Amino acid sequence: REMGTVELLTREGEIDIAKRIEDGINQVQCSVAEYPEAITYLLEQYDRVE
DNA sequence: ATTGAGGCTGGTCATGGCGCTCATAAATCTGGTATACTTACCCACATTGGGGCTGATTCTG
Repeated sequence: REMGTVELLTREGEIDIAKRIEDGINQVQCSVAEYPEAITYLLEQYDRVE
């Protein structure tokens, strides 16, 4: 019953949801790249690798 | 009742198979990713409790 309360998608809905996911991921990526501590941790990890 | 020897009490010198410990290594055990399209399973009794009536005392239009 709980599963059938919802209706399946189509190709257009799948494309729209994928686009929304990509947009959210891009926004999160921009927000986390806008900080310098990310670059600091990247450099520290690269130094540890080297 | 002594002093002359055997049997038996003290320690020598390694000795030798056994057991714990180190290290190698291939077999065994774990985590991980696959892109034509696949969308709702398969007997008979006795007792107590819950729900729908059934009046029967209280109030009503």
